[PDB]
Amino acid sequence: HRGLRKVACIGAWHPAHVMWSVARAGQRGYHSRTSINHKIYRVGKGDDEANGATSFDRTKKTITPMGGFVHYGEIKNDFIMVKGCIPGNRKRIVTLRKSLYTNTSRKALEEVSLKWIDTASKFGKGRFQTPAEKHAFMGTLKKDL
Amino acid sequence: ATRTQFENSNEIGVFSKLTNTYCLVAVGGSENFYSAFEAELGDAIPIVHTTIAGTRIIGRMTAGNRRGLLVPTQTTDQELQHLRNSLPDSVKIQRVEERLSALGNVICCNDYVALVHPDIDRETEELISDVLGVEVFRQTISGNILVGSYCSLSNQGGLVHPQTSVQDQEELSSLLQVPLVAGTVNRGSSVVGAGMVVNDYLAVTGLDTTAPELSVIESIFRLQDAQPESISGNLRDTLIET
Amino acid sequence: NNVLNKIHVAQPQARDDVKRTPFIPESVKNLKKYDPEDPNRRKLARDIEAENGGAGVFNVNLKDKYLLEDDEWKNDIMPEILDGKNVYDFLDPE
Amino acid sequence: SGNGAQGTKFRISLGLPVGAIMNCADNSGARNLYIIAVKGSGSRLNRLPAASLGDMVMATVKKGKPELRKKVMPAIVVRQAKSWRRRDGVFLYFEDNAGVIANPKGEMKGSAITGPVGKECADLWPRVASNSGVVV
Amino acid sequence: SHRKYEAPRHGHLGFLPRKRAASIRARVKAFPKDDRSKPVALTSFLGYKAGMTTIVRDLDRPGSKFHKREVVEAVTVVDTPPVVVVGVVGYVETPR
Amino acid sequence: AKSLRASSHLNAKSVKRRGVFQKAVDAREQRISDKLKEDLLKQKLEDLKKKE
Amino acid sequence: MQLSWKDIPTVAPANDLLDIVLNRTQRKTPTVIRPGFKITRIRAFYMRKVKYTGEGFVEKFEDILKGFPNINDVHPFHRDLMDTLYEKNHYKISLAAISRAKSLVEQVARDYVRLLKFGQSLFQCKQLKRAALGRMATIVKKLRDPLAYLEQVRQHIGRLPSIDPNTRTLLICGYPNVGKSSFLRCITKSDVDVQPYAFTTKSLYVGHFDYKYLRFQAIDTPGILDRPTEEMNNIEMQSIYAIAHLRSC
RNA sequence: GUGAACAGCCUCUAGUUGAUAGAAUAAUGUAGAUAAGGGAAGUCGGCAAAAUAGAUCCGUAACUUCGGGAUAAGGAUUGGC
RNA sequence: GCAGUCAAGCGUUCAUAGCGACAUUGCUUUUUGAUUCUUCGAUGUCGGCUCUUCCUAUCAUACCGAAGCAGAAUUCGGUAAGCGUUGGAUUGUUCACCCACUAAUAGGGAACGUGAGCUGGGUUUAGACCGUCGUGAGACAGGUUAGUUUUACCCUACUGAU
Ligand SMILES: [Mg+2]
Repeated sequence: HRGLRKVACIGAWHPAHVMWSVARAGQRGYHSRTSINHKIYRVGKGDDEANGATSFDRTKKTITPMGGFVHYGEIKNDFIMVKGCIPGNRKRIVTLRKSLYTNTSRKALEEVSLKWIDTASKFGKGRFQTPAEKHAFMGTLKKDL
Repeated sequence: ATRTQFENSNEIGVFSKLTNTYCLVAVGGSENFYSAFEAELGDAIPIVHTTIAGTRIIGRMTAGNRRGLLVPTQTTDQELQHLRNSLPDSVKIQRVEERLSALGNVICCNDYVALVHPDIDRETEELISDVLGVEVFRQTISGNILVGSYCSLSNQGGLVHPQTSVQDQEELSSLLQVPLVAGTVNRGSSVVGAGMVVNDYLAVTGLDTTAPELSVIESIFRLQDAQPESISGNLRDTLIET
Repeated sequence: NNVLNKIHVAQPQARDDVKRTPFIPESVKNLKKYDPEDPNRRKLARDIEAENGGAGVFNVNLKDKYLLEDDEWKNDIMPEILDGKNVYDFLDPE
Repeated sequence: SGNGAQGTKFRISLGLPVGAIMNCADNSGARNLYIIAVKGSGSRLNRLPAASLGDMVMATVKKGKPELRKKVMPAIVVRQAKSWRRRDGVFLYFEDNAGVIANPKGEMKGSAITGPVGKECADLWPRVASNSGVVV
Repeated sequence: SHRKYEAPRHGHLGFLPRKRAASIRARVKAFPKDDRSKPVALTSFLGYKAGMTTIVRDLDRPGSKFHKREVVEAVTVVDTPPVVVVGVVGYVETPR
Repeated sequence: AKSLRASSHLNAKSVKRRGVFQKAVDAREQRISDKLKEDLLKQKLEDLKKKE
Repeated sequence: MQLSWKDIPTVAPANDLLDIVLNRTQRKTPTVIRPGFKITRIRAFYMRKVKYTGEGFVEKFEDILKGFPNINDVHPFHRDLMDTLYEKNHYKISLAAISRAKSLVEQVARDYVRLLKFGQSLFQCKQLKRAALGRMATIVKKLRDPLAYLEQVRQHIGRLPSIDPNTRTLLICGYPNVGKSSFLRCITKSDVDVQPYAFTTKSLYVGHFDYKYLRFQAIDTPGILDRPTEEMNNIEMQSIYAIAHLRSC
């Protein structure tokens, strides 16, 4: 009776005041957070063509996926690839501080070497890296000839 | 006749492969297990840190002799490329596709005669005889199904697990053309193929393997230079007790 | 008879004309015995590992221990991919 | 991890909770296994201790030999059928759940294992890797 | 009574109050200290986040069980155009 | 096991900062300060074009 | 178990064995009640102090009786070292005095909980608790002379050497100051004193060596004198059953 | 019309378009749903929900007052031209 | 607790009046780990789901001390409540005991926490059957079935928002 998505017992008879720590209902999200120890993999350059090409792939392509990022344009600028998940959403502004102290663990010392960068389209099930792949694999169409 | 322990496991044939002209070792952690092979083998044969399908158990996935090396299907292209870079041209290295992946449990062999699982297909049985340059026989040790886990071979002699009947030993030695003893390794483990590795001039086994058990292994593979294996009658006094 | 299972060795019955002998490469017979306490002995890359870091920290180059016709390309990188259809399917002799 | 398990066990998805009937893969003489508890589990209010691929769980035989039945004994999971994650880029899942029965040392009981054993289990238990006819 | 069954608290009391922040650009609360022999070095930089993508990598991690093996994982890509200086502010230390 | 703020580990971690892991940062703060000096020289060359 | 005896935890003197149990029930069980409380809360308060303390002496005494080797039906030799060294009469009396004391604590606990349910106030329930802990204290004060003995036998039975009578041994016997300590020093890795006087060793020292891929254990005697062949020291009597029972060279 | 049918669903003759409305889609609700792996471990208790269902053919136990039990259980099949 | 052996202390000036601590010695169903499956009757109503806090009399982790402690494994004690303390079976039951994991499954308070938060399982009306008692109406808190769960929009507290 009266709900199931809630807290059942919210207090006791003494003290006769709802405590500051009993999980009430309210705002979720749009807070400011600090998440530390994120590791930069790649510092690309906007004037540099073939950003997405590693030492392995040898395919001239930029990290901008097919039809671009979803809800965002194209990376034709300098970019920082960092692992994990920065708090915040797309088309928002982040601020990148540097480390606040000398980091001790061996994980903060390793030199990475990226072997393949994905650039398939994020607006659906991306199955091709470049549009040259898709027109190669599909064959030709009615609207081409 | 060397005792060696992978990280804290007495199992060696799981974690290493040893033939007459090469050796294969896992990559886990640190180079203590790799050093013990350089203590015995020296620089005379290549010893290879390798992984098979991104694993550490490389002695039960592969199978081979001094002529050839067989890897299963799940061996990636980089790891197949890595084996040929280290090993010389005298070895043949070929990826084999089957139903069953683990070739170590299924193929036990010396440089000359191989034994296979019964359910193996004849389109691989042709390939085994062609790559490894050996004969192939379809047989089971004591009605146990995996001939690679429960038997260990070299050109010198052969060792089987103690459930083998005496009638089964006399039949099976005509196929392998080597002497056969029922034995245990690492204090009574039935799995005698996984416990140890052996070639014609070296045997490497676990630390748990007791001194009566080294006496059997040093005998049947004739590890000292003046051993005709007939000293097992002199070593029968250890055998009656143990 | 169960201890006799661990005593009775088997005999081959010799079942061919074809002779089968063990193979030892002559560098093994030429090889000296390793000695634990000695001013001069080979390094045994445990000790290569020891002088630059301990056990878990030491980075083994898996390369620089294999055979090629030229040492100068021992550290090169396999491309492993072009646009489609990865490179390991195409390369061959001739 | 615990005793007998060589190396560390990475994170894979929790597929088998308490009270899960799974097939008995080996030739020991049992048909199916009933999970009652998972060794190396956590402690949290109202959670069920969930097994995964390659864990030693206590399992009673429901159908099989009467010698094996009515006594609790350890068992190692070899097939999962819940989608888990390999660290190379694929998610895979087997067809059914399966387990082989063992001593607390981590040694096998039977001689053979039918069907494919998981790759995550085959690195973890060497005695399972000795009896594994088919890996992956 | 005495709760009969212990359980950890729900929520983290460090992040109180949960409320909407003052602006869509969060201010930085603290900076790296000062290494006063080094050359002049800007402590931070600000850019625009844009999506996510996957990266495979040959993991060069000694000691792990994934040493010398390939690892797929997810990264973020933050669009980071160059940033131009327009002002200088100095701060005097007070006992306030 | 020992907690994060124990006196034993924080004495142990302070020695590693005296050793290897500060050398990599002091190598890092020299390479980045080199490129920031070449940030002015590229942007002064474009100012020379308008002087023409 | 066989072949060694080290897994016996401890045994405390009776003044301290009482102080362990009673201070434990002051710390574990609650202590704060009022006369204004409802009387079933008062009764179940004092029932638990008799019950938990009653279990408290038993769990101590259950650990003693299981841990001692049960000198009857072990082995004819391992019974017989303890016969000469530990005096089987005084061994079996004191371990029986604990088992009698274990039943009486269960007796007082199962009787006074039955009486404490008929209490009618705080005061009558307070008297039945103090009489219950007092009568449990009386049994333990009576148990002083066993527990003082059993601590001093717990030490040397931990320091007995491991011999297996079924495995292959060989005895070394003779007079005092012959050289049978010096023989044992060079034949194996063992710390046996080689001092030139009569009775250097006072226990059966054991050394282990190998011949033809086997384990041989070599056992030394303190050296013996026949003088009556009837009555003898506790030291020299250790040899004879080490001669009689062990089937070897 | 579909169908065993005055079932349910849609339509013809006839009748009504009345029941305060407009804009947005937070929490919690009332009403109605779907869910990976495990299948009652939930709980006073399988409460609830899921499962089965129409039809032709094969097949049906203990027991029984010989009438029943019985649609027992269980198993094959269904469109179009 | 009683029956004793004492005497460190006391009795207005004092041994032997009169007590009399720590001690000490004895039984209340078996000095030889054999037994001994003895769970010998609580007469006012709480239990659990959810969810916070607090006490330390500390089960686990931290650093220590002593041992009649080789190592390992334990036993006893100190500072210490920062952090954790579970999954199931029978019962309306708390309690109780078993199976199993685990580093450990520590003890208690907050109207014996907690009903405009729930549940209605139990307790506490009317219906009804059985057993005993009563000539009879009926009694029994002996046993067993079936039984209406109402309100927040107000002030304040608290989570959010101008
Ligand atoms: Mg002497």
